[PDB]
Amino acid sequence: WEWNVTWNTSNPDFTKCFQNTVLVWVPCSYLWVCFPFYFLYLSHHDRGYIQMTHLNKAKTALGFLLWIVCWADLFYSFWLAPVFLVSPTLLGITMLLATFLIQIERRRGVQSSGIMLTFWLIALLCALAILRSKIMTAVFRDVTFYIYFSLVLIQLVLSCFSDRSPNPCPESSASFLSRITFWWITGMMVQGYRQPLESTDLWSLNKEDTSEQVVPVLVKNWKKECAKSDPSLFKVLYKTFGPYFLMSFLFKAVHDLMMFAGPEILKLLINFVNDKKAPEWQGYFYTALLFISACLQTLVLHQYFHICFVSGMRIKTAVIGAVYRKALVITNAARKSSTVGEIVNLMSVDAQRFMDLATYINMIWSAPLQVILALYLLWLNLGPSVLAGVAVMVLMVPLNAVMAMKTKTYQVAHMKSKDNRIKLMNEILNGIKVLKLYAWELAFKDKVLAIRQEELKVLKKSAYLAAVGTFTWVCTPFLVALSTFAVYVTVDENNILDAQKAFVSLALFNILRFPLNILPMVISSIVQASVSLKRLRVFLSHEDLDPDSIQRRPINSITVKNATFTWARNDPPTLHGITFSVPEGSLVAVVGQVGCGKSSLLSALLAEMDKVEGHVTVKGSVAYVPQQAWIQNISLRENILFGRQLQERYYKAVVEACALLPDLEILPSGDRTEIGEKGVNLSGGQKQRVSLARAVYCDSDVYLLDDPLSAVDAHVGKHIFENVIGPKGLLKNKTRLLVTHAISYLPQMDVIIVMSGGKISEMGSYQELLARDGAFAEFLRTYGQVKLSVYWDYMKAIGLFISFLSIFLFLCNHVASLVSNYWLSLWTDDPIVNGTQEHTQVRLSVYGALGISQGITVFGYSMAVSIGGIFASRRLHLDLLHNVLRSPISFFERTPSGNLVNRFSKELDTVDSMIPQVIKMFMGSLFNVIGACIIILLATPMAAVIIPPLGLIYFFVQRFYVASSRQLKRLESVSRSPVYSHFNETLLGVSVIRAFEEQERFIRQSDLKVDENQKAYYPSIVANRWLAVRLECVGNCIVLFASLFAVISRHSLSAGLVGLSVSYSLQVTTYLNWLVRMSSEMETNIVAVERLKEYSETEKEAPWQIQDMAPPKDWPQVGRVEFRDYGLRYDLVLKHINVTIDGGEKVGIVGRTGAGKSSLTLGLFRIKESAEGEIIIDDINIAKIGLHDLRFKITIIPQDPVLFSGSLRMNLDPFSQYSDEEVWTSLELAHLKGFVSALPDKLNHECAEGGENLSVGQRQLVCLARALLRKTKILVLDEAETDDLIQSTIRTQFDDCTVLTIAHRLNTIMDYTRVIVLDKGEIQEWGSPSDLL
Ligand SMILES: COc1ccc(CCN(C)CCC[C@@](C#N)(c2ccc(OC)c(OC)c2)C(C)C)cc1OC
Ligand SMILES: N[C@@H](CCC(=O)N[C@@H](CS)C(=O)NCC(=O)O)C(=O)O
Repeated sequence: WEWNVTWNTSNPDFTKCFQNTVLVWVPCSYLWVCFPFYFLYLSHHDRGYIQMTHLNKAKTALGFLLWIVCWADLFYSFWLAPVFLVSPTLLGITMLLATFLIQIERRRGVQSSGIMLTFWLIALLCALAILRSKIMTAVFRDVTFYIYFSLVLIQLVLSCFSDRSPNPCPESSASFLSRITFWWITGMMVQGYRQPLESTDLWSLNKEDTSEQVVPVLVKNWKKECAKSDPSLFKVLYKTFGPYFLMSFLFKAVHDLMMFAGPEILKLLINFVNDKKAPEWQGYFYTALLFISACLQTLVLHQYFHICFVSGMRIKTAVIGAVYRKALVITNAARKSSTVGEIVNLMSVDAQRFMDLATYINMIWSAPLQVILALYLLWLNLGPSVLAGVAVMVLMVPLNAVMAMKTKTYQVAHMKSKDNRIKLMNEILNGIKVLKLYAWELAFKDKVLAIRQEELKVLKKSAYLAAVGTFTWVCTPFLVALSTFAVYVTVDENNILDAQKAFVSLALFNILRFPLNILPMVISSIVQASVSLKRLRVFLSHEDLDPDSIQRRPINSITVKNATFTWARNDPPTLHGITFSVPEGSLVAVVGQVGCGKSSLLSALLAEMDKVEGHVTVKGSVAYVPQQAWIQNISLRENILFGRQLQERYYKAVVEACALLPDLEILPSGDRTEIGEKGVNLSGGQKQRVSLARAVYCDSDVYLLDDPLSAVDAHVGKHIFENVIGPKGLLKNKTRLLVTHAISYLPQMDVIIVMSGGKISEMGSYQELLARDGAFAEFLRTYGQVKLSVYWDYMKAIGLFISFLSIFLFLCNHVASLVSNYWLSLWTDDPIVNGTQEHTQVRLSVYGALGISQGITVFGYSMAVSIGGIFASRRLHLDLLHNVLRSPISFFERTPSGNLVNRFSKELDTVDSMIPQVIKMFMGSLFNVIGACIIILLATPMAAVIIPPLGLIYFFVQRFYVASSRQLKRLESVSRSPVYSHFNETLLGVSVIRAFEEQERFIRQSDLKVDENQKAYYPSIVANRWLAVRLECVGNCIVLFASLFAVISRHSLSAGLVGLSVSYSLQVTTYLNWLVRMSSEMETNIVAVERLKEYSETEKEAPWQIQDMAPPKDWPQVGRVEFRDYGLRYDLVLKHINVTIDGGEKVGIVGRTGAGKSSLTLGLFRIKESAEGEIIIDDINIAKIGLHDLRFKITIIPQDPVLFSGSLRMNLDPFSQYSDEEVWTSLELAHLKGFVSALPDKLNHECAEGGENLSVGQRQLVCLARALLRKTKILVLDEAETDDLIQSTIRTQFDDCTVLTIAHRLNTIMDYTRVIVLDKGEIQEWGSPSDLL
């Protein structure tokens, strides 16, 4: 080895000894160090054995022949040089290890082989080097090498094909090349462009990713760790997911080391360029090396991502699964400790935090390592001056720190300021009819605007924080570079800033940019994950229930002796010393007062109570009808079935026996209707009916009916007891325990267990208990792509001047950056007078001025983008609110309130917060790519020949990502929420799930939900890997071509130009894929603006204020109403209505269900436009008057008064127009003075959502107080305990005003003269009640 023939000549030939020693030791050596390690994977991971195929044999036979050929050399050598003995034998032995390895890989089920691929690639390269040397030298031993090389090449080609297997995910059967390049998703991508992606096209999860495989291992590990007893969830997580984290650590270390090869090869290239008389091949070598290294880096890095992402995926699944399982075992006290919302948060935000932390968790050690290595390299280049740059990095430690903290604070406040608003919006939509009737649209618009501006103040304050953060991501490279260069050129004048010591350092600064700024974000995520992990450990350490506590003996039916139960370990017993024996097929009624311990008995028989002592021996399956009915959001049929085979005869015998036939009839789809909170709401009695029907269908032997007939009416209850619970019903032979407080069915009960204060008190049969005359007698005596129009709409909303100013400013940003780097290039070309440069001070001052301009410009650009973001959020929210409030009630009843809450919450969150960040990051990446291309073209114009093809590839890749990822990011969004919804419903009915022993069914359903979510999410991140590989293969191609065209034109190119072009090419690699990632996020985000602007063109109400034909101040002079041929369209509910209600004449409206009674009120307030009618009050037409005017001059007391959150005064007078004396007088006149004076807050009593704290009677009287305070001559009443009071009050002082009354009760209407009867919209009778009879 000497430089004359290897380095300093125009023919870069390796020496003969080097060829025969190191080039052969490299590949053989690779297999020798990997072989042992590879048994670990081959053994721990198995998939069966592959069959006997031609490919596998072809590879094995060539391995045998290759070994022979290599040993044939030893034979000829045996037939002087020491290397002619050891090298052939070593090659033969490693070759014998290669063929044995494909053999064992066949045995262990490895279709492709990465180890048997990289090894052949390394051998091929070594053979290629020797080959070129041997063909340049020119029979005896050469022909053996040609045979060796041809066999190695054919072996390498064979090793690429994937063997036979021993919508499945293609990753399982993908080859090594397809796995590293992520080609197995490519087809999906093109599919995602050709046709829309549904959940049916998503591949089945890998077996190792399915919930039923990951959750168990975590469950067993956690049980083992908690059995060893303080529990540590971190150790459990480590023990479960260690291999993935270690693999990610290895890949991140490799990437860390390989990303700094770029600057070293750039330094070598700059030395090559500035030094002429150097062999040209050295140049083309360096570029090639750089490209190769870069390629390797990206591959490694993306593998490092995949594992991490996969790991996070698995972790999320495990956590969710574990939580679900823990939800089914925890005692009642433990669930009372943490609210249902907090457990759902454990499922959602903690798991999401873990999965999104796993992406950058490894930077907690990579970033310090990257920083230390980069500082070492800079110290090699610059010297001690690098310390100054370190100072800037140190100066970036606190700022980022406080920045992070401040952001969190703002975010938290933002969250709060949003939640209230959403709650208020939830009150506006649920109660919009009342607001329209009372014309309170403007008041609640003002309230929502106030809360929104409170949120916008926090958003504006966080705009500055985000601008500071953007600055620390754009000027961190220059902030370090300017300091280091200034110190370097100032401390000693002999320090020359050549291209090697400037642009290599600049590339190092660009590298240092990421780790420095991501370390604070990683720390913040680690703290936010520490709190979530503490919550997860708190939940998973909660006490477990003992099914053993209750003896569940398969088929004296229920046995309890001396059993005392508790609701908590330290709380006193609720059931003291209970004993009773319920025989098989007997009806037992629990009897007591409120708080006696009746429901506690049924809870204790289900192992829900904490048994401090006793013995319970419930025999056979138990069907529980809880007091609070638990309804699944599935259809009513599946609610009754409860995951059981449908039997048409048994189902149709159960449904009517519960008297569910009328309920089925009223419901739209029958029994297929979607009952539950999300679907159609059901009355309490109907919910009890569904619960009882589910229990009866379940066909258990023991039934625990905790007050099944509380909410059903007396006739319905008696019918139910006759056909279901009674001795002649459906459950005649079933052991039925019924908790009741109704005597009507007591004599039919076989055994009555009457108790008092949680103690058995003389149980017995009804007649015997009555004869005894004791406790029971006492008890009885008790009583496509988004269009550019939406982008332009956001541009208009963001502020046209703001948008164009931001574009111009950030153009100045990138122009300043490019000019600063070109100025540095000119500075590096400066001649050196003696040991000093010509003009260093001037160039340094210009560099600093350009950089300070760039810093203030990025500050201003981020500031302006965020300011425009808050501007657009304000305008879009205001327009959405105005459109929603001005829209008719028909729109509200048509569109589900879920979509309106979606608009007001998630679209607003996307528009106001993350759209501006997406815009900033996308613009930055796009112009970084543009500037890199501009610099490459300026340095090497010929490189334009690479612009089309690569660009074409980019375009193609972009398309195949943008069309596909969105579809995968939509299917994720629709699949994540069901997982928590299911959990929430499970959390609500844990007792029902336990009682019916259907825990495994719900566990499997949760597994399926999480599996669907992961089937949506895994392609989402694999698509990111695929796009990143594709585009960092283009940016690597950009690096190679810029480097190659700089080497080709090295004579006309200065070293500074080469360094500048190569550094910008290095950074465009990272910037290019993020450009497309951001573009996809922008496309997904602008659909939010589209959704916000949807109701802007829908049909709106008539104008609230006309102001051309406004009525006088006293519009209802006497209150003379005249329906002149009124016809309401919603074929005609109201038709042929010609009636006249005189001023101050009491008139009521009577009719059956389906008549136009209520619709008539909607005619008065113009809720629905008159299809044909001329309602005129006094001498003024209603249709001509603006809505607000008439809605203010007419008052309505609806069926259910809607009390809004806030003070009572804001309920009575939202506008605060009426004085306090008027409010007090109206409240006194509403029989409410005594109560309203009782609240400590006086008139400012904070009533909750819907007035839950207030009683129904009080809310009704508050609505009456509203009507009385309005002091209008026309009043409408909608009648359904306090009836005597409200009727008297409406008959007390409103005799002066004209009152219409729609009452379902004839008793009240009889008092009112001039009754109007509506049969089917027609006026059946028009006259006084005296003429009625
Ligand atoms: C590409 O230019 C920019 C990059 C980042 C920023 C700051 C935006 N901040 C929210 C920080 C983003 C941080 C981050 C993300 N997401 C990021 C995005 C894009 C990046 O450049 C390709 C990046 O590397 C510098 C980091 C990390 C966490 C992956 C502004 C930029 O320009 C205005
Ligand atoms: N050179 C950086 C690259 C890290 C990187 O790619 N950053 C962002 C994108 S520029 C990322 O992690 N991407 C996550 C994703 O795939 O969504 C390093 O030090 O790892």
